[PDB]
Amino acid sequence: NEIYQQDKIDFNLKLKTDFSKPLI
Amino acid sequence: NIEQRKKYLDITLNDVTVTCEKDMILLRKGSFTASFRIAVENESIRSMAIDLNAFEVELQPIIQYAEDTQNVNVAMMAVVQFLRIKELHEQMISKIVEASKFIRASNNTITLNDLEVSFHCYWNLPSPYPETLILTNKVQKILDFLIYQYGIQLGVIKYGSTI
Amino acid sequence: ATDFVQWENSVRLIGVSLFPVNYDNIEFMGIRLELFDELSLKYDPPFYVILKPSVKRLGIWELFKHNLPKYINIHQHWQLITKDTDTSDSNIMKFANLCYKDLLKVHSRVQFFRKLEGNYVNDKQYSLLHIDNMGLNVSFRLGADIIKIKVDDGDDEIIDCTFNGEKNISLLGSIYGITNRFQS
Repeated sequence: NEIYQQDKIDFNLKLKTDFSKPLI
Repeated sequence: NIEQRKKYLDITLNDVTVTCEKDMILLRKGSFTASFRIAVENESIRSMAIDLNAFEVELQPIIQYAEDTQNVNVAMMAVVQFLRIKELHEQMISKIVEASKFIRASNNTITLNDLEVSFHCYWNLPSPYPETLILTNKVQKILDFLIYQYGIQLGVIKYGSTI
Repeated sequence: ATDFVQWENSVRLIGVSLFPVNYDNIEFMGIRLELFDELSLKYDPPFYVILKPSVKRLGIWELFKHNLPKYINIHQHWQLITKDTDTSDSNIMKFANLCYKDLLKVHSRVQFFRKLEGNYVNDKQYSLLHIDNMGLNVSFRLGADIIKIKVDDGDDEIIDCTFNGEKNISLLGSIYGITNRFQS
């Protein structure tokens, strides 16, 4: 996912969903 | 060497301009103006005042912190980074709208039938680097994973296909 | 014609700036990273990253030297942005702001618990007893109580806390919201 990695940098992107936690 | 140092500083600022007018420092970008006044007794800052001609609400959180802390560093960087991200949002929103059935619903919102995707920049104080938050009125988890897999542009577009 | 220095110093207030460095008839590119100290109301001395022209390819900058703290993943930032292939001015600024963003995060963390020194909180005086270089382990006194916290560097979240040596959960959460959790 190279595109997402670059977008995270450019946009300082923070996803609403935290995939480090369970989705119950 | 004078002229080469300006070259590197022009690169540093890119499309932003800095000007020393009186005891103020003006940050300009196409009619936008952020004025920074600082009082420097001895070799330290004792007070600071900020004035904006636009984005007063969008910048209130970080600008409020900087004034409450006299931190001109966080203040000027926040404006610079804000102007940058806002332009990135416009470009990204435009690319998605033009490349897909998504249509421009507002300054920061795109729509596809009843689906709404909104782009947000918010201040994670005390950081002067705003964070991008992309929200939807349907299934946030599917959108976020698609953005995680394919990036912002393709993630949003592919997400519209799931509706 | 001395307004230039005044103009530059104004630009430098932003915290990130490029500048040329001439050495051995080679023009190095310097990245200046300056942090404002809210306690001293002064700017700390700049950190530096120095780039040297490649002798192998045209238009390629290489990492030559730096003095950033060891908690900054400078080489991971450089590789992720440039791939040792595209070192455009745009990418260098992207690399510079990425290092500066990490510096500010640590700096702000340490400054937070030092600004509380002397201040009164919950009608109790705050005193800082210990803090590591990254501000991830902190011990402070509030009135007659001793609070010890462990912080996650990634999300600035207090993940472990002890109140007078006893496990605590009422103070967990974002690091900068701890001042509003003492009412519990």
